[PDB]
Amino acid sequence: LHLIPPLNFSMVDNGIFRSGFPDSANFSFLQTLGLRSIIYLCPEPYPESNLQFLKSNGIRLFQFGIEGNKEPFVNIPDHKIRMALKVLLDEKNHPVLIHSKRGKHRTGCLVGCLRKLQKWCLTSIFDEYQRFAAAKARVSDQRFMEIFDVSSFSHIPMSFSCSI
Repeated sequence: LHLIPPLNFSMVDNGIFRSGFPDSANFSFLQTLGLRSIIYLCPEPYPESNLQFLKSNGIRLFQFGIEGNKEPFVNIPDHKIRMALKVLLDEKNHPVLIHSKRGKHRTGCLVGCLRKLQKWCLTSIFDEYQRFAAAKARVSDQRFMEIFDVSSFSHIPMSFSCSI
């Protein structure tokens, strides 16, 4: 039994995955996903180990650096989540792994905003967010999803989804 998914790994939808920061012990597992893209939500430069894996495997890196603040000093930039959603909604980029450091907060917000576009009720979105964030669930992350304006996205169709 040799495959090690990255921290807090899960399948979000057809072609869409979420996790925390992969390390070299996770690379054999990530190869099984046939990734085209990574959406990386931290500002820090990608380590050389991770860069060599991306290059070797023909994976494109999309970096939308969101500062990692703890409650009650969380202030998620709307523009970075919007730019990341535009990448996520283009099926040419699939399969895509979304990751941050822990796969709980920045990752959880992007996934929750996707669920809002998929017409999930807020309590269902928050329950999924909480399943990953567990004892580190942030009310501010859920408030961000509560007020995120989906108006600019209404036209973008999601025929990729398992949910039509």
